[PDB]
Amino acid sequence: KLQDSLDAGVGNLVDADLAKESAKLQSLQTKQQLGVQALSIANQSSSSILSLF
Amino acid sequence: KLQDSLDAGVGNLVDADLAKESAKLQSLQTKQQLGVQALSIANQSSSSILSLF
Repeated sequence: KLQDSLDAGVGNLVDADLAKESAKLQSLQTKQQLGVQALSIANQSSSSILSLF
Repeated sequence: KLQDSLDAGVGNLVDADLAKESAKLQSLQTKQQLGVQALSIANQSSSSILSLF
């Protein structure tokens, strides 16, 4: 019983809760897609100058 | 007879009624699957934002 209690304590110390990761992962993939699109929009700033000349 | 009465009283104090557990177990299994499906539906809320960009 003491061995099982020590294993349960190690699991309480280190084990991740994957159910939270199931949402946070998809949120981060949506966030990286939005960040890539925002960087693609920011990259275009130099093109506006060409119209002026 | 006294020892038999004492053992019957201990059984009245601590023993479970397993016939009720036989229904509660199946109901809780169905409820657990339904909760897993509902949480899986809840995880997907971020995906709708990608359609707007």
